[PDB]
Amino acid sequence: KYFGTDGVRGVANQELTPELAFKLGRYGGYVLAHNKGEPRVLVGRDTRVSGEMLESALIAGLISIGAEVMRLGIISTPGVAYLTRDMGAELGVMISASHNPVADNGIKFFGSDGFKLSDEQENEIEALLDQENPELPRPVGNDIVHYSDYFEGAQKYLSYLKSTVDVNFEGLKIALDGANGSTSSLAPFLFGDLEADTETIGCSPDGYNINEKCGSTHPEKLAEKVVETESDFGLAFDGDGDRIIAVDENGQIVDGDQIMFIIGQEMHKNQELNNDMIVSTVMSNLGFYKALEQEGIKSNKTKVGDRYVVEEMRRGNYNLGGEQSGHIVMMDYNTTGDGLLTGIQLASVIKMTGKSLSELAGQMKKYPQSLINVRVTDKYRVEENVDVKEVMTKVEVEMNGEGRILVRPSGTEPLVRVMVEAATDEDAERFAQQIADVVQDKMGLDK
Amino acid sequence: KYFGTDGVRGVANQELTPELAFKLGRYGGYVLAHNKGEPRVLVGRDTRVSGEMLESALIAGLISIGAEVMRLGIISTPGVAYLTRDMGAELGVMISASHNPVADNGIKFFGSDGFKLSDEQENEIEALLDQENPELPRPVGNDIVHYSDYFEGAQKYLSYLKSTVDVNFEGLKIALDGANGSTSSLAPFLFGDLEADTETIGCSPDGYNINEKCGSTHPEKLAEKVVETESDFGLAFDGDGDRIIAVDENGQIVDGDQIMFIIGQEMHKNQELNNDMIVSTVMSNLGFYKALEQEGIKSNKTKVGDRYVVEEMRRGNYNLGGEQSGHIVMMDYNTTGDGLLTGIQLASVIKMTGKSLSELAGQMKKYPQSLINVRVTDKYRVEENVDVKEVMTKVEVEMNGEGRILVRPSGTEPLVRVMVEAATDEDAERFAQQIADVVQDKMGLD
Repeated sequence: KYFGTDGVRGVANQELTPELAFKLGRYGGYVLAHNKGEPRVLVGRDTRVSGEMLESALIAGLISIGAEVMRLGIISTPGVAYLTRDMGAELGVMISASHNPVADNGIKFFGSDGFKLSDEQENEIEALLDQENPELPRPVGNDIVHYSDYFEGAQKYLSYLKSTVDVNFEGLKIALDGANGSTSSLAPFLFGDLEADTETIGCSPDGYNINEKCGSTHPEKLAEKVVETESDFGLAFDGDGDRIIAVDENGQIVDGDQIMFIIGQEMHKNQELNNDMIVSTVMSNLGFYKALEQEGIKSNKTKVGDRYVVEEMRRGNYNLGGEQSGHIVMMDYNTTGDGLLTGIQLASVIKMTGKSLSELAGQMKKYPQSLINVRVTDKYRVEENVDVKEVMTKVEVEMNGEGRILVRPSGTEPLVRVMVEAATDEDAERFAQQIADVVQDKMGLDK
Repeated sequence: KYFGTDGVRGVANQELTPELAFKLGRYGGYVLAHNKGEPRVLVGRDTRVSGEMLESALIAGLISIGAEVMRLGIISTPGVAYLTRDMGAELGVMISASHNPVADNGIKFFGSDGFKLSDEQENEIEALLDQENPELPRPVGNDIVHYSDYFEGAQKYLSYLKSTVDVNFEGLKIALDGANGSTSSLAPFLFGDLEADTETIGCSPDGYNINEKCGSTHPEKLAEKVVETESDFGLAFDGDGDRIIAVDENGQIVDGDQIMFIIGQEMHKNQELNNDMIVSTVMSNLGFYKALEQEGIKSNKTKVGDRYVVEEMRRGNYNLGGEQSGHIVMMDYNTTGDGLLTGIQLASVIKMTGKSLSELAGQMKKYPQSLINVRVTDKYRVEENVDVKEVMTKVEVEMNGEGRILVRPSGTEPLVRVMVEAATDEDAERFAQQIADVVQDKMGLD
């Protein structure tokens, strides 16, 4: 299967080749081009050098079927999602591998509604990939259209982001890390235009340095800068700009759960939070759930992955959801995780309250976590297994209520993931080992 | 066999697909550009839509191989050839189909020396196209290079063209037809910068109007303009600007043969002509050859085609050669047929003498041409046939000096081309039909 969890990803020029990018543009176009005359498609990318070669290969595929291609250049993945629906386009494509290093690259698609592709269409694309020679339209002469360069899209996206906040950031000092990625050209202008004084790092891309000791994945240098410049707070983005991780005034790190809590707290007070609930994955820390209970906010847990958070939010029409990693979705403004949008909305809360990030983030304490992997036969049996159930109960019994345990299998791998959250590092490691031991003896294929 | 007479030509997205353009960039790049670590290749195109689509596919092939691509945008084919030599670039690529209509497009390659590919280089590329899975370099990470835009090149090409002339064009009013091609943005500036007054048509390309009722192939619209604007003369260009056709004061057409004669005449007296000779194809009219006898110029005849003209020019190092179609090569300045260069050099001769085109064109008379194609059973028996030999032999005797018949079979298709050039139309058809009648009786179809 070419399509993975989040589009088609591989190492650029061997696993993900220009020939594949051409096929994805031609086939992906036709699947999305059987429903409109003279299809309009927009394509964006991040700062990887391999994006230039893949884009030209992809654009050739889109043109070869008759589409009107609109090159956005360097833009964040949410920018593609927003522009696609706002311009009424049939499809949007983002070329990026997010946090992965420069060698890797990927191709992501967006529908006319700003959402990821439907699986029936994803499979139809793959069915065309299976055919050695599929007959397809071959427009000639006047039937081919001129593509256009839509340099306006980046600022049109930025102006929309500016519209969401209702106050400027004067009096705030903010440090930004663009991860040498698509945000490098967007975050300095966006916050600078809102009157915030800015200190920047990771905003000098060269085509090979994306996500190199910078970004949401590596926030240390940012925390170093925030303390050095005595800034009020700092924000770190990833290569394609769908995730954000924050740093407070003292250099402590604020994860997605805390950011989700701060923003959901303010939405709750203003009664803009839909159904007084926040969607999230179970991987979020226990302290996050208890803080939501204190604030009277119902919590909904879903399986790990962007697919399921957004899936759940659409089903019930919830306006806020996200993951601990920093991938946070605000339905009222965008249809996918947007680090830039989440960043300004966080800064808005800091401006209105007159507080600091450490105080707003300090509202919830994160319990220590211990994680263990056990290579088992058949992953469904684990929680049906009697011995596994009983030790979990004992562990559950021993913690009066101060902690929780999670036993989940990973779809990518053939092993189970033992997650324990407890009051103390030593407790968390101990309950995890007790549970992992029981699984290892009775479920360890790879004993 | 993908390669034709002038590179790979076909209808864009049907005969030649972006998939093919990708392979030509990937395979052609490896074969022709790899004697340096990060080869530098230059890419240009004309105004046709699909030039955008084929370019992106080609550039992907070049990058996937490790090349440093430098886009030139819209430029004439000689511009690519000239720039490739001046920049020390490993290879140059031009995306165009020349005079052909908008639907067609093509890919032509240039070596570091500014010359088209050798048949050996042509053969090697086709072998890679045939291989099911050839293992070629696949650079990853830092190994891939950034492509770049060299739009500055177009003005450097124009400044170089200005350098070739030693005098201005003040006092001249010139009409230009750009064929909605690459010359559309270059010829008005080039002649205007030389102080000539300009009236232009066919300089409004929209991607679908190239070579549409204008250009070297269609000079009727320009000749109309020359008379109406009361201009001294007019110049017509093709889609990719490797050909030139001129129009006199009265609207008559001046072909490549006459343009070659005018330019070679001035070179000869000034002794700029190397070995006092001009290279040309057999397709050239006899009046061109007779005028060369009146002057002190020798002449070499070669097989039809751009390649063979320049090939002969390199072997003996002659500086002037061309075709009747308007594809003319000036070795001292460029390595391929350049319509813009020839346009300046033609006008340059006019200003120095102070004469007009009609007087310069009248130096040679064009004998009327009659062309007939006959379906045959085969051609390799047609030259041997006695009845054909007998009518042709009778023809050689009847015209002691009246002209010449040329009989040339096509390997491509099973017909014989019967061409006769004679003093009067009435003579030629007496020879053209008589010969074609004899050929028709013997082969083709019972």
